[PDB]
Amino acid sequence: AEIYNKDGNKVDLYGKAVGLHYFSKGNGENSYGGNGDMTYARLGFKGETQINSDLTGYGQWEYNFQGNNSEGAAAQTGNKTRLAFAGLKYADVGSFDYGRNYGVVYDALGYTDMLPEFGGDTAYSDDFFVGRVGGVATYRNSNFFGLVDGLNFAVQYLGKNERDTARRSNGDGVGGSISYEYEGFGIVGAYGAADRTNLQEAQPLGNGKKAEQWATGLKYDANNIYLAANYGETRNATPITNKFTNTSGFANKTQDVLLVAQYQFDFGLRPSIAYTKSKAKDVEGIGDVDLVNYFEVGATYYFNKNMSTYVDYIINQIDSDNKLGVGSDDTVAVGIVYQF
Amino acid sequence: AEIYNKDGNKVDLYGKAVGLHYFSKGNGENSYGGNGDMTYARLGFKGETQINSDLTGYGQWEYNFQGNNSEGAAAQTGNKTRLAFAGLKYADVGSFDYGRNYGVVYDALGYTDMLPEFGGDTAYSDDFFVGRVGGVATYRNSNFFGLVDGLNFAVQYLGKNERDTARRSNGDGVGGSISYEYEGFGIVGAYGAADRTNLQEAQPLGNGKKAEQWATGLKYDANNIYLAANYGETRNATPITNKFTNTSGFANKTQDVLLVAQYQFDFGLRPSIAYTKSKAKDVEGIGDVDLVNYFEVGATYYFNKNMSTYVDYIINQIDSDNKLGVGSDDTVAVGIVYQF
Amino acid sequence: AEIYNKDGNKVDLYGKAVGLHYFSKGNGENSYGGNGDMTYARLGFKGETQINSDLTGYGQWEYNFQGNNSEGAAAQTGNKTRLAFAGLKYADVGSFDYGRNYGVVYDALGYTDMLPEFGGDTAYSDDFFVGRVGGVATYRNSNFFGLVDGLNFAVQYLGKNERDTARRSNGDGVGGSISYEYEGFGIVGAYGAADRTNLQEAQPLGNGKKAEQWATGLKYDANNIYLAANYGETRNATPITNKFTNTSGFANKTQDVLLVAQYQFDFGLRPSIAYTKSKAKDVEGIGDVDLVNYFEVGATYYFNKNMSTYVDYIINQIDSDNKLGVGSDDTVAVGIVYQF
Repeated sequence: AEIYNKDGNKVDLYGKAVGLHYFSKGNGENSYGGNGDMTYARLGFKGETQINSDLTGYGQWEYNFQGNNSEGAAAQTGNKTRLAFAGLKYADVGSFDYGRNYGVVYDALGYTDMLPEFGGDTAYSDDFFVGRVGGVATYRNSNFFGLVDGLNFAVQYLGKNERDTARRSNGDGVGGSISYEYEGFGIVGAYGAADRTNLQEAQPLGNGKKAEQWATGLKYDANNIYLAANYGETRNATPITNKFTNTSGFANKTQDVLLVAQYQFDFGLRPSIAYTKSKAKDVEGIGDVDLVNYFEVGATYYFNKNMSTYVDYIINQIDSDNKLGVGSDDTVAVGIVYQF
Repeated sequence: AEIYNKDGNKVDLYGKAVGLHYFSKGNGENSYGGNGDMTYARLGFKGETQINSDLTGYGQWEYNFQGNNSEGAAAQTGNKTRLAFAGLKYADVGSFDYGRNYGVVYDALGYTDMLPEFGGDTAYSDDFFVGRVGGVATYRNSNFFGLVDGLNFAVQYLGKNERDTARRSNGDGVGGSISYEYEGFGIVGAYGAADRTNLQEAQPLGNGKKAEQWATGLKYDANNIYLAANYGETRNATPITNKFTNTSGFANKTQDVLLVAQYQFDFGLRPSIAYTKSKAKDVEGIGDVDLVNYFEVGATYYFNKNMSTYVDYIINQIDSDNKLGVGSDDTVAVGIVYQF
Repeated sequence: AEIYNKDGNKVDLYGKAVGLHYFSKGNGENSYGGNGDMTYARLGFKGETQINSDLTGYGQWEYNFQGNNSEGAAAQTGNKTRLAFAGLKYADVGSFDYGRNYGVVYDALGYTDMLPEFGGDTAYSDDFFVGRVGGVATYRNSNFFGLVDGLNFAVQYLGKNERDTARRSNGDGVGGSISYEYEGFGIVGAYGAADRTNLQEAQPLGNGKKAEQWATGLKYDANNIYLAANYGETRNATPITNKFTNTSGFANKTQDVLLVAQYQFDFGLRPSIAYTKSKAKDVEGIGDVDLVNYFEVGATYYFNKNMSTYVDYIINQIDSDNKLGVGSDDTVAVGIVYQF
């Protein structure tokens, strides 16, 4: 909600209180989504000042407050900053911004990252360029310097983040994305590569000195319809865990596919059919094993811009003997959303 | 403070900076309230959109930021989300909401939960239905479908929350409250029962498979006067610790009583006299022992809606040989409040 | 940004998204500032209600959200409340406020605490009176009861805070500051002393029962120029660590000096030259050793009140054999700031 707009500066204060519960069977970790209460809230600000007609500055911070902890010592679990960055936008030369933000390959992966609750499975956090990272400098240009409507690109520089954990670290890397949109059609390509930190290299799973990820995207988004497809591959980047052994590291390679079809009824309903498969190849010891494999069916009802409800059902195709331990049970999720 | 109100949506952004200090003697844990600096702040949002004349959506999130930690590693201590839920309200059919919220038995207990700083001792957090819980679905109806002015009720479904700690877990349970108000008189009844988790059952104190709590309330709240009385009992639900032994668990039974009398002078002052006793019966090993027992005297001066000050004095009646280790010293608390 | 102003109450909701990166060499801890991504955000509220023409109430809370953590388990690192207090201001009698706030000696030290990114090195957090503390009651008077324009003073009472850590605890202490300003000239004196807690006394470095700190300040701040000098000394208060041995405690004495010169071009640029030295004397085992010693050069460009950029360069004078392990490398820091 735009709570401030004066003298060139305009501030948007935003957030949401999401009452959400997941249903599975088990103890719920042969399931996809797990099980039980998963309520949470979000708070953020989006600022934008007009330094002059050509020049704009902006900043953004967004936090996540879990809503299913007790008020004891574990109160904070799951709490974190998703985004925190500032930057400048100059006439048609481009925008530049620095901070904790979405990696460039997410430029592609975001196409199919639209289910009511699940989806976007290959867009992991703190994972080189596919999801939200820390320390990235991102240059983005639109319509090629104002000369070609609809043709955009970006380059992104990723700084080393030697973290406690091999799962959330990264060496320096570079990535870029090119994308073209026209009359409801959108096509994208993204690619980044990086150095892996020493601790990454010590993990029993995956061998290599460099982290690569790329992804392609195609989409039709007009006339209330939304059809979208992503296809991408990664070398030494996706984190995997062998639950039997408890070993962990990165998949040597992954081939990933995501398809999404949605329709927006004018009375509020948005049915969604989606399909996702991601499989790791040449896993030291295991061979070819699926990480993610499912059909998804779901609906969002929008009462208005502020209120909505949804159900998201994962028909999990992962099978039961999965040699990494990936759980095979469906999960259903029901949520009620207030946002401003 | 209502910072946003446009197009059917209205947002209230609220909070308080409470400078507060408690005085006891000791080392301050033969005391009631403990001792020293206890400053804190609160931040929350309350949203409400009008989907149409009969239908309303709403959400709420409220957080607690301790103000007496250092800026080292213990900085976060005491930090948590009190509330986080969203829901819908439909004409006279009722409201429904899901999330982290007040349990139904608090519907009664809130009557006497009005001291300047202390009080509400039996309304514990994460304790089945008496204080704020996680995972509750709550249906509330007012004036019996619009047919009986002043007669209200609610049912509440509580989902299992298998937490790390027996103190903050719960199995599934159900509760309800009925209440009638008329010309300043208010009467209430509340009751919930639940399954106890396995870990609850492993604790050395208390034996049983089910958690019950009920409470009754009576109140006169008109003409600047506030008189209120609560009486309730609980079976296997109230958490107790044996400080000598260090054992812990739930009281087999408790009988609880709370009385409150306050008066609101028109120039700002609100004297408060209150009395509270809560006693656990049949404690494995101990027998009948008081948990809470005191007189309270105190005053709030309201400079206006935004500013106020208060003193709260607990004349602790707990005696010195208390066989559970419950501390017996008075505590005095002085606070200065800014809220918006 | 003033988001609320009605009926005597006015609320300011404020914050900043700071994209910031430090450059050093090493592994970056022979450096001054360390090295890598150091992005963060800040959020706070400042409230003020008018109880009547003479009487005002106010409160403030400000938090710090790190922006360089991953979204794993270390997500919260560096997160804390800087300020949290409430108070009253009465006509010319004075203001009084209680809570987590700046200690009185910071009244002086703030003169030179103006570099773009570094500086204010002797203003430590949770360190008796020089930086932000918890539990202080502060009385401040301006223009001596309205009788002497420009002559101000304050007294401050500091309560014992027995914390886990000797570094962040304190016994009770008292401090005051007197200060005079006139036509761009400002002069200040501040002094506080305190008892040290038992755990403080157990540390291998520093011997004594009392913590003292004082500081003096001189400043010219008019006509776009800013020249400022601080000189202060402390007995048993400044925390020091012997990195070779890993011992830790407080410097027996320190003599501290800080000088700052800045100029504000009307087109936005603010060059800064600064110099800082702080040295501990009579260190059990070491003798006289510098803690802080450097030249600093830097610039801030202000696009407007909301946006700005800066570079801050520390020409570290600490030498390489420093007998406490204090690192000797320069650090450069580049930041981009959005604030509202």
